[PDB]
Amino acid sequence: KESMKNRELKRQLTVAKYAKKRAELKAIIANPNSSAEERWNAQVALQKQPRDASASRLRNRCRLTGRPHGFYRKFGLSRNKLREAAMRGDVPGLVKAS
Amino acid sequence: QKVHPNGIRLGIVKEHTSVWYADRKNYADYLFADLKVREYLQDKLKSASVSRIDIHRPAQTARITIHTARPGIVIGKKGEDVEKLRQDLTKQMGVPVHINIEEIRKPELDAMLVAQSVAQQLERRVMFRRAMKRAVQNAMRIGAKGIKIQVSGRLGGAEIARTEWYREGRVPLHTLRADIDYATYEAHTTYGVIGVKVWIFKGEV
Amino acid sequence: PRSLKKGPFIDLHLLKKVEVAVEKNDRKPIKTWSRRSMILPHMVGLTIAVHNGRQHVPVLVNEDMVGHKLGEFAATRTYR
Amino acid sequence: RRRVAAKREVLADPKYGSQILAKFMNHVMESGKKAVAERIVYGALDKVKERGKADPLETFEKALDAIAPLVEVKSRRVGGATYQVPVEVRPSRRNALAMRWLVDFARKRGEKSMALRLAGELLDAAEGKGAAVKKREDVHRMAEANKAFSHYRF
Amino acid sequence: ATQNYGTGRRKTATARVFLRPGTGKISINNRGLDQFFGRETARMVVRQPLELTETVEKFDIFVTVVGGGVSGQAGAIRHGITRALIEYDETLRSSLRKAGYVTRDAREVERKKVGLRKARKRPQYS
Amino acid sequence: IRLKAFDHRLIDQSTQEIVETAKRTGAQVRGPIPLPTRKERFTVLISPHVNKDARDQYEIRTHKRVLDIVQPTDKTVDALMKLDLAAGVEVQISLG
RNA sequence: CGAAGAACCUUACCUGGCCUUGACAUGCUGAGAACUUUCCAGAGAUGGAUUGGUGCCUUCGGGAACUCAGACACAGGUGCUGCAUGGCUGUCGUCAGCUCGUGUCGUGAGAUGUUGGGUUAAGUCCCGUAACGAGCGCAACCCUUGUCCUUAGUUACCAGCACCUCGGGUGGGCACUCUAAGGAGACUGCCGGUGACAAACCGGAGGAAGGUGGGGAUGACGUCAAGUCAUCAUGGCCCUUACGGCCAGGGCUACACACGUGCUACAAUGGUCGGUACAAAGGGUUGCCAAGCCGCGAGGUGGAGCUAAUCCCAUAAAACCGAUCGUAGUCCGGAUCGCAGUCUGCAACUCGACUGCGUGAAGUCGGAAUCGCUAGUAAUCGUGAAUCAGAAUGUCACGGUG
Repeated sequence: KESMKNRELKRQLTVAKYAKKRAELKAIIANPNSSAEERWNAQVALQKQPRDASASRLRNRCRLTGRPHGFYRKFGLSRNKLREAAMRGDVPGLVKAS
Repeated sequence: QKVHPNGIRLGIVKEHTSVWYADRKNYADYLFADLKVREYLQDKLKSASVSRIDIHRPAQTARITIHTARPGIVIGKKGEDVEKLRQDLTKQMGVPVHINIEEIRKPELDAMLVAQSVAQQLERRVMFRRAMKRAVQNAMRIGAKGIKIQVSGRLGGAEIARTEWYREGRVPLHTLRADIDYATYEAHTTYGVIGVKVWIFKGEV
Repeated sequence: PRSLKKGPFIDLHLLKKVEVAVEKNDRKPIKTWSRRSMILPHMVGLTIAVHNGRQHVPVLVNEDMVGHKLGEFAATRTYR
Repeated sequence: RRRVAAKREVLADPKYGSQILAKFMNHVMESGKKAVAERIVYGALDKVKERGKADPLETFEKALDAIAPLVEVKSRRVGGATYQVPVEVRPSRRNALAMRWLVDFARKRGEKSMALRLAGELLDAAEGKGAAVKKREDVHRMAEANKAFSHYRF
Repeated sequence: ATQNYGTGRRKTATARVFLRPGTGKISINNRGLDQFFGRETARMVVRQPLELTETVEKFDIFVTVVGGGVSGQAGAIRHGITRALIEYDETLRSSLRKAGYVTRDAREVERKKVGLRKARKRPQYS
Repeated sequence: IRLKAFDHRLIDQSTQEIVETAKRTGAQVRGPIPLPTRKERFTVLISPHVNKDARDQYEIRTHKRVLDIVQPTDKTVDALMKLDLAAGVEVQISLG
């Protein structure tokens, strides 16, 4: 859809917006020398943030097409747009071989 | 069925349309630039026919060589389009952009330039064959040694998907030594979608 | 599961709708869509309306239900 | 069917100095376990030298030629009647028929200590009371009931 | 001098074999020959081109082999020493061309192809 | 000196553009040394709606190439870097 | 089988909560810079507070930038049509064919070339001949593996040389292995026989390789209105106070049954315990995560080294050696299940993976039937990658023994 790319655009904003406090709240919990009173109130600040901030909510879709399945991260393309753009000599250094 | 005649010869015949090295952390951040440049430029240069848009990346900026067979339409009154786009190619591609324009002398021997004219004729309600018997002999008075043109689609009919096929000369396709052009430009008539394929065969070796 | 470094789990809005709702005692069921949280010995004997998926079902909290979460007491699928 | 098949050769037995035993060793190997099967064939070779004072190659030389048959059937159907024809076994083929019959009856011997199963097989066939010798002679008896079909619709 | 360099490759192995006059000195990777190849018939297969050309007692042998498999390195030495023996002359050329020792075995492993599961095995249909 | 590009008809044709254009200026630069090559296979499915056993597999290469000076006394190649970079060659400097 | 990864997200479906020029496009009217608000209510959506911020170019008039509201055209659609179609793939089949120009025969649809003899993996060639030619195909051109030569020596290499603490550790060397560039080599070339002595065929020498050396990519004119409108593109048709948007939980992982592929097993060519030997190929500065270190164990600390022939992933397993095990539903097999743990993630209830401890099933080689494979092949043993916070008995890929 087009309305479905648009709702997973703003997830990428809200993850990259906060992005620093959640490093600190997970720095407090991960220490064995940390006190649980400093841990328990640190648990409060995680769950009162909106949940669309973790990377697990983020879903790497194809950038030109939007199809979820068949994505590679050494490119930005889908499974079936990568073929049509490679036969036209665009992708540099890419050939067939055996 | 008939694997694409560029993808088997990248190497012994032709080369890429874009050369630049990139690390594994920026490789997918230069592709998304260079793929929405070509969708941008062809939508602007719908006239003043364009065959090839090459992109080099020298040290840290850019270089682009747009090829037209009619450069005077694009360079009009000393770059009123050249500097106007060069302001606005940077807005999609944050590096400073060079724009260079060559000529495509003998415009009837490159497949993109030919197949754009076929969509023009077949949307003026010209006959499907009188347009194409004349678009091959004109491209055989000068130049090539073989031409195939396939015209498939609705072809005016009711429920008809026929394929016109006309050939002249010699066209090999299982010889990697040869030199073949290829282009698929489409056409939107008042009913149906017609796709056109072109296989201009220049000289071999 | 849920290793003992990070010991307990309970939801924040559930806690203020229980710990303050202890101070005025059990005269109402607690209607809550949450199912990810456990029950606790701060909550022995309450009445919770756990979301089935299309309705809420009542829960009689006992003393020997303490470790298991709310999900084991709401249904999902019928199979009559 | 253009005739293609050339010949590949395996002949290697350095610790004993033999040639028939190496080809016999390949009929014992399962899934490329050669070093496992090598010490079992020698493991059933020394028990014969433990049993008989003669060199146990000659026990193996005698045990082949009382399991190896002479003639056998060949169900060549005329296309409307199922016939069987007793045919002369080619001299190259008749080695591998005994060695393949020998191993398959060793596996159903049902003893303990696996090299003792193959040990008892090579002892019997120097006499004739082996199950491989009884399987040899029974197929010999099948040819003479089949002998009417030797040349005629054959 | 009299040092003779011999190489030989079989089943992705590679053996440096040096050959010089000595008295039965067979050493491989600073190990004895009986110690290196543990319990196999190929302990004698490395001697088979040597005892064919009746020079089993007349040379030092220094072998360094890398890569390959267990019994693939033993074949690399056997091909390797035959190239080192023919640096002398072609008197033993006909004694080894006829023996079938000089030709490198070209039989290498084959790649997995799509649709199939092994190099040639394919799944069952019905 | 180390060089990275995508095809051997550039990167092994730009070393002579450096070996000749540095040994001319007096300093000794030895012969270039090859390295192992990056090879990355990409097996992609080819049909839009499914038919699994029709596939197509590509490969992207990366050629490496290492130079070696002896006596550093020339800043000539430091100015002649925009010349020696042509289209897709990257040069990290290790002036030994 | 789309799916190269369903805890939510993905996700379309279900139950509600909730929007109406809209989550998004352009044009219009007003409003304020954008921003930051660190707060409560509420499952959240949202609603209302909310210290603050007051830019920016200025013909100093304002403009552009963003954000809020109003209204109109509209936006939007994973709704129907793959028999309205383009694009892209399967299939016969890597099968040896399929057609045209001119000419002649036939009232015409046709036919001849393209048939005959020999031969070939081959419509590949030779001899014949109302046909003479040409194209597509086959072959070769490309890649890889196997032999040698030249150019090249760090992070790779150790024959010669000393050095050593005995580790190429070090000086050193450019012999080598290796790496990768550029070349030669193989053409029925040569010998004999065979054929019309003409294609070719059977033997022979030499040679790393012998008769397209082995493998791979490359699939003709076409067929099945084969498949896909849910990858994308589009003709038409319908919805547009919802067939469109927003947010919680549930669901796709339900379950007498039947069919398809796949893994372990059913044991003594084995099972355990204790030693000990040899690989290729690949990933890693949003990462690998060592030494030391604490844990029955999965791990926890710890932080090096590292932008890669350097550092890490990373210990190959089968084989071998010694011991016990005596063929027993078992020192076989491991399903189920109780209990106890660690890791990721806001979150392991429905619904994750592994670890400990305990329990121990069916199974004693498996009907009628039925499929795969001609040589580094079947059979058997491991290793890696893609997708990926987490999660492979599948997919793709590399080697051992044979």
